[PDB]
Amino acid sequence: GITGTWYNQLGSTFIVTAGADGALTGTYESAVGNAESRYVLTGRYDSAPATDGSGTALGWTVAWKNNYRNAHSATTWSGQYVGGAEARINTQWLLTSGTTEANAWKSTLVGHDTFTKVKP
Amino acid sequence: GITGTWYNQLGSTFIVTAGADGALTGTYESAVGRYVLTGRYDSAPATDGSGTALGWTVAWKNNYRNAHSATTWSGQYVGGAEARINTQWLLTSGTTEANAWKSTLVGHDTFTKVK
Amino acid sequence: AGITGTWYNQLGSTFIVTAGADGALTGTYESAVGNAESRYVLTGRYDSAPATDGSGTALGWTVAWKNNYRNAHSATTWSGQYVGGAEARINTQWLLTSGTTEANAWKSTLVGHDTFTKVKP
Amino acid sequence: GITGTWYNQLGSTFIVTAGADGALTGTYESAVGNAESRYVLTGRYDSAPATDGSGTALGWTVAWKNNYRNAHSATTWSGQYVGGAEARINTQWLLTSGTTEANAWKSTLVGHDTFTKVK
Ligand SMILES: COC(=O)c1cccc(-c2cc3c(=O)[nH]ccc3o2)c1
Ligand SMILES: COC(=O)c1cccc(-c2cc3c(=O)[nH]ccc3o2)c1
Ligand SMILES: COC(=O)c1cccc(-c2cc3c(=O)[nH]ccc3o2)c1
Ligand SMILES: COC(=O)c1cccc(-c2cc3c(=O)[nH]ccc3o2)c1
Repeated sequence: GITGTWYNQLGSTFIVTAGADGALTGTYESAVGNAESRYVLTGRYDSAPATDGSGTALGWTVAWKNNYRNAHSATTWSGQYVGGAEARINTQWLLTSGTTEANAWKSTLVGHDTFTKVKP
Repeated sequence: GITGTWYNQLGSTFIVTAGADGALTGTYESAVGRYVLTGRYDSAPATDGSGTALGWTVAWKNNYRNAHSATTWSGQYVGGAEARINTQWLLTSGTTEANAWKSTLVGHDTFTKVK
Repeated sequence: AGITGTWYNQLGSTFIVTAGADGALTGTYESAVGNAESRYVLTGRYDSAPATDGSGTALGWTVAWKNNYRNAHSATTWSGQYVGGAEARINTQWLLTSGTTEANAWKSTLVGHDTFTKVKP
Repeated sequence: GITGTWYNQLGSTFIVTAGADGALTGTYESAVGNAESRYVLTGRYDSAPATDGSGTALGWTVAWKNNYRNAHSATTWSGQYVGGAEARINTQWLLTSGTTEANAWKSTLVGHDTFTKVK
């Protein structure tokens, strides 16, 4: 299922546990950006997905502060887990930096990450 | 300034505690479409007038309903006399692969401390 | 009344547009933000026969941020709908992609939302 | 290197012309290419891109109305062209439907498309 170690297409490492209560907890390590070492993540997932072949909806957040760096920013990933022979988590993400009001129009980056259990 | 009750432009209510460790926890009640929410925020933001970056997730399942979907809000808290949490959001539904191209809605919500 | 006219967004940008009978949007865009100066060409499309059930009119347009004065090596697309009424409005979300190397492509695209009115706020 | 026919990951086709002035014009259609599936597209691209290895920024719009059907919606693609033997147009898109105000919160889908010169 969702619990395990995942890697995105750029080599980031997503170590997650899906708890009985719909909780996602774990750590995220980024290969890009103002990042170093592991960061805390928390999120939620549908603990009772449909039984018609649909994926499992989920999302999580990382605030880019730890004991070694603070980028004053946070990313959220929204997506779905798709089980099968090669399990996959397909996501789109929003990355918001803290800004002044005058710069808020350019505060948010958008992209897409796909995660598998094998390094790219 | 984050802990407390917040209201968006469409009648939803966002009840949150900002923990000392960077955790966001609380409940969300929606007027469109109570649920658990969790997320994270920058616990040491800049002190130069910049906002505080944050994000959170709600999976739309509780003891009464299940929409097989989840929303993430990404944004910043801005303090002052008219404090705001300004966000953009992504809402992904569980779909088949053939319907995955239309699985994700995008929008924006502004939250205030007064209805 | 209609899409054709001069519009302003919440940040002071000026959107001068003509909606042709064939579904074409043409005109100029002037930005109050970013690496921008003077007017830029825009082109886009809109639904020339919208639903009659109270729904808005879908549309979209693109500006590449190159003119005779500057070139930011970037382009914005706005996707949204025109809502008629006593205070006509075009509500949009936008994507702004800059030309980047492959190593920087992950951070090439900004996202936001602009609301346009025929009265300057 | 933009002018020509491009194919996305899900069986859609477009034939675009990139004009000297920055114009994108053409037709967006399905894999089969029957008339009911063809729509006008228009957009813009950076006609003087950087020469440091960066991609070429561009965008375009299709409103989903033709002489045969009307979905009351429009998609914009925003992205960059990357040349070479394995040329690509890498995009993210927004698809907005005309809605009432009460339904406007759910009017916009988001996704991503990658286009190649080979099916
Ligand atoms: C402005 O960006 C930053 O301040 C920053 C700092 C550290 C890491 C990241 C990062 C990693 C990552 C990823 O793996 N997938 C999607 C987004 C994303 O963003 C961003
Ligand atoms: C398939 O189910 C849904 O799409 C669904 C179900 C229940 C609630 C929501 C909901 C509430 C809400 C909000 O307040 N702000 C931004 C997004 C958003 O989405 C969505
Ligand atoms: C990275 O950004 C740029 O290179 C750049 C250059 C010139 C103008 C803009 C600009 C103006 C504008 C607007 O009015 N609404 C939404 C987006 C937006 O973007 C962006
Ligand atoms: C179903 O209702 C719609 O709004 C509609 C109708 C027809 C075609 C499309 C279409 C094709 C296409 C594509 O190739 N890439 C990204 C988006 C996208 O959207 C959407």
